[PDB]
Amino acid sequence: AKSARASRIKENHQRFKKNIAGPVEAARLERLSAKLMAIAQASGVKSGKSIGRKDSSIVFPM
Amino acid sequence: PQNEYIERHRKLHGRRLDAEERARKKAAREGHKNSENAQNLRGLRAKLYAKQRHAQKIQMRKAIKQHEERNVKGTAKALSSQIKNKRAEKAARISEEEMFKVVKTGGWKRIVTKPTFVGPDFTRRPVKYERFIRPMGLRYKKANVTHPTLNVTVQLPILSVKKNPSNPLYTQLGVLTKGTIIEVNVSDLGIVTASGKIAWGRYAQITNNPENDGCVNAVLLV
Amino acid sequence: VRLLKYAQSLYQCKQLKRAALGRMATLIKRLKDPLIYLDQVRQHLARLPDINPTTRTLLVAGFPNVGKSSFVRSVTRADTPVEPYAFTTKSLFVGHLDYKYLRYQVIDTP
Amino acid sequence: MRYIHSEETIPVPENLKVSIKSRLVTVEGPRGKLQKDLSHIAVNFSVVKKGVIGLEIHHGSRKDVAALRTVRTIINNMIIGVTKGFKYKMRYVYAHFPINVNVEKNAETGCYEVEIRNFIGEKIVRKVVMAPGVEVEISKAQKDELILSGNSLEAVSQSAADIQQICKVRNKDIRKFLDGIYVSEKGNIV
Amino acid sequence: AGTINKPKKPTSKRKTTRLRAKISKRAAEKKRKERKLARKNPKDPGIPNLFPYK
Amino acid sequence: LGMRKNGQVWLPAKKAFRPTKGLTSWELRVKKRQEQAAMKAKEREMKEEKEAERQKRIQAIKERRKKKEE
Amino acid sequence: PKSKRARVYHLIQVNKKGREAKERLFSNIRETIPKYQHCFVFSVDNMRNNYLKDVRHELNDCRIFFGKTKLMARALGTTPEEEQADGLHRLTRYLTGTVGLLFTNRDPADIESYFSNLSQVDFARAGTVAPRTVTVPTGIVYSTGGEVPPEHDVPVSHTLEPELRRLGMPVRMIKGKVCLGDEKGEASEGYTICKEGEVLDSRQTRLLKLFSICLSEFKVSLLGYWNSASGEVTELEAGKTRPKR
RNA sequence: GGGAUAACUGGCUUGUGGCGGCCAAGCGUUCAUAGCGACGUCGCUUUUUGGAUGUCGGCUCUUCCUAUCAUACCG
RNA sequence: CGCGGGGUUAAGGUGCCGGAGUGGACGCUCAUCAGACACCACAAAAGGCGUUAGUACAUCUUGACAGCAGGACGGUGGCCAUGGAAGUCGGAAUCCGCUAAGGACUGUGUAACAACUCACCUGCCGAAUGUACUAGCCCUGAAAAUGGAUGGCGCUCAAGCGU
Repeated sequence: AKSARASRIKENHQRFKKNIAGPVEAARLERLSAKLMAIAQASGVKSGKSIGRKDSSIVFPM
Repeated sequence: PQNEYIERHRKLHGRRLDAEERARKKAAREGHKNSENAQNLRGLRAKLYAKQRHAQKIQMRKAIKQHEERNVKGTAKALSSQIKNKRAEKAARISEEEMFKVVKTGGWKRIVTKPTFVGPDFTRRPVKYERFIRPMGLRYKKANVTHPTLNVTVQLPILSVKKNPSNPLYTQLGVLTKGTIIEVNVSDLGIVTASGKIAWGRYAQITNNPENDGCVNAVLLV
Repeated sequence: VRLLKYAQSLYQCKQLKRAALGRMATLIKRLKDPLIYLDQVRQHLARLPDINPTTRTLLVAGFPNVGKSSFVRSVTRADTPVEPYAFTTKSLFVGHLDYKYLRYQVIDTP
Repeated sequence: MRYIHSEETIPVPENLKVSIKSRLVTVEGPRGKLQKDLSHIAVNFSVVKKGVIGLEIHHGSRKDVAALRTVRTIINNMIIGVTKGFKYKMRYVYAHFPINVNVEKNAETGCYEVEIRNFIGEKIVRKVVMAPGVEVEISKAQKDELILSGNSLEAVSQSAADIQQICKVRNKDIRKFLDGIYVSEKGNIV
Repeated sequence: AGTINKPKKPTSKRKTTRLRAKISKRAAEKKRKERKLARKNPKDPGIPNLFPYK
Repeated sequence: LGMRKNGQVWLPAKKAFRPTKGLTSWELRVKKRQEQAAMKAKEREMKEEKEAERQKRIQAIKERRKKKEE
Repeated sequence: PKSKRARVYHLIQVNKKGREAKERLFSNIRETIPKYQHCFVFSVDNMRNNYLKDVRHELNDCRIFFGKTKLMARALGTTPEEEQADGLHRLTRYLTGTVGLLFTNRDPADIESYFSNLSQVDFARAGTVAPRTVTVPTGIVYSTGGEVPPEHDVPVSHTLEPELRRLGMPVRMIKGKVCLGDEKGEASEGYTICKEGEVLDSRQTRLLKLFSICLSEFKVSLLGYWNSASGEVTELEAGKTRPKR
């Protein structure tokens, strides 16, 4: 019997992944993301748009 | 498939479309394949390949010189067959070990580890040599005698053992070591002596190491 | 086996085994030609037609070039060279037919 | 022996544009552009006359001059590819099961895909992705024949070998089973 | 061979003093044996052709 | 244009591999031809004369040995 | 060192001829110079030379020579200082290429007339120009490829099938019959080996040779002739047209 | 009874016999003949009709080698 | 060979561990576990289409080797044999004409043919080759069973080898 890691079995599994389970999982995740979105919608420094500082074993002590 | 169907099929359809080309390419790649095999193989396989290639080179050079000389230029079997056929036509027309065991029952034992010759089937040895056991298989009845003249080698029966230079004790027992002269029946050879007379028994020098190689080989003394 | 059983040293066993294997090697070396002959007979006996002498059989015989091969190709589905030279078929050829639900074997002879 | 100097010459036709910046030989012709990096060998390029490129080695070995010869040949093949281009006429044969071949332009990645079906009756469909830059067509002049046309000799030859290798028979007598797809003709477009 | 991915047992190049001593003694014995055989007992090539002034 | 053994036709006409090219002149090469031939000839008469003298000496030695034996 | 061709020894009787053969050629030409009177010089540029044997058998009387042009020319004597007879230097400067010599004892006009009348059909050599668009039909390929009518034409051999396929014909051997397309016919289109005006290459020439199609004309072009008594060479037609050195 | 060795192997082990002749590049006492001398071939074993095993074991488990029974891959 | 200070050496070393040269000159070698300094068995007239030096012979514009275009004949389907065997399943002989050369033939192939191809020979091109050996460096020249060794790291115009 061919091993579970055989090249032929891997190629057939990849073909199955790209041709059969692909669209099914795509539509599944599409409706899932749709329901996710349904539930979800259901001065620079002074405003915080500019990223600033909050609040060393890489460099030798100086 | 009744008869030579592959050639019938080749006659009706032919071979592959690629067969000639790839056969030529393999024949061309043969040299690189041989070089890689010589430079990469290892472990008894390079040894076999090297011996085979050395042999093949030997016959190749022999063929080259044979063709060169021919282009530039513009009885042992019989004797052996005669002896064997004479033998065939003529045909067509307790042990010492168990004895010594019984004696023991009724390192005291020494067994000789070298080949010997007895002759007569049963002999009760004098007590001086009684306890020198010689095993069953190690004896040899006949010896391969090579005749220096006439270049013929024949198997002939062993008559007796005369002198073993290694040890007089081995001589008396009959031990067959290297270079040991024995008496051999040469009636089959049919050599003619003086007065137009034939000889039956002659000296032969055992010239191999029978313990190393069980087959016992001698050169006849003529 | 007896010689090795009474062997007394490693070199003893060395040379005894070497000598024995040499004897078998030389024996096959002399057996070189029978192997070739038997290989050839094996190949043909494999590529030999298999008939049933007991079963219903129809043999086609005669002089060469009369048309035996043409007749056998016409009557059964067996490929026989129909090339027009004297000894076209060098071996027996075999086909089969059905005749009201009954098997017959046709043989073409050279 | 450490030869002091050796040179080879490559003539170029009147209708090409050859450029070697560091070692990236880029040749421009009517059909397109072929670029190959030759950075793995030590060669000196020059233009020895109006239309011949001289490739040289100084203080090199016999292996180096051998490299000069082979790189000369590769450059000449690029010139031939951009002037005339290469064609490989491929033939397929069958005994009882007709082989079906379909070539399609996969628009994404812009590449040909060749699918082979009914090869000795196996239900598997052998799909081979095609080399970039070379074109495949089903020949109408002859039957059971394909044409592989391209600029890059290496690409077209590798693709033809890929087809001839994917269509390979397993565990069957090659003397009896003669099916397969085989190279027939190798030439130039012109 | 798959020696590249799965190397085998290494062959040590660290010679042992016992092996070195044995080799030395046996080679000395070889020299003595050569001398013994030699004592037991039982053509100029010429100027090269390529010489410019032969 | 002829045909080449392999299916390749695009392969250009290649010259012989010659790293040692253009080092000597042919005419000079021919003078060397003649000088080499003459040197070989001279070797031949020298060797022939030496071998003949050695053979004559060997024959004289053999005759002396025969006379001594007689 | 290493990495060299494995030289294939030739296990065959025939050997190199060599220096002995060349000196034999000098001796033959030099000794055959005196007997004859008209030494013609001729050219056979790009024709197969099978029929030189037939013209030998025809002009049994004369003596013909053909080897290395250089070898024969210097055997004659290129330089006038080393020359067998006056005008033979002129004959040597005529001798350039695919050139043969013809010692004759008879009328030069009759020689010219016979060699003008000489003409044989032949299979084309490489480099010539093809006069016809000869092709093979899409049906069964026969012995000559359809030149003779197919009804009276035997089919070509399955033994020659692999050679035709190697030399380019998209031919297939089906049911033991070799055919370009389908065994019945049609299906395919056809194979034109050469076209009108096309320069025939080695491949096409081998194709015509296999299909027994002749498209070249074996004829010998007499460059000139040298008379022994006068000691001069008179060029005719081919003599002035063919370049010489 | 005296004497002697304290004991064995440790780049050891494997797949291709021995004896004699022929041939044999080279080397050799001075040279292929004082002589040594591989691969092959010839003669003997070896040809005309198709049981050996003494004390032992028996089971399980771990690990490792491949000189691979099977699985995979190809010539 | 008493205890100390200073100086200079031997064996051995100067990539780091290690104090001292990534010192200088000429070359060789790329090892799918190279080699590493004072030593050999495996081992052989051993296999190597690895590389360099060298020796002795042979061809060479009278055109050397390789290549391409060709020729590759006639007696003659040579003699014996036999379903049939024409150079090419088998035994022997193996000659002559033409020759520029062509063998009573080197393989492929046919039921036999045919045909291809080989030897050899001419045309195109133009300058060194090509046969056998010797010497160096490198591969193999035989290997099992806990994970380890030029001392280690590591080193490739060396940190290997010769002076």
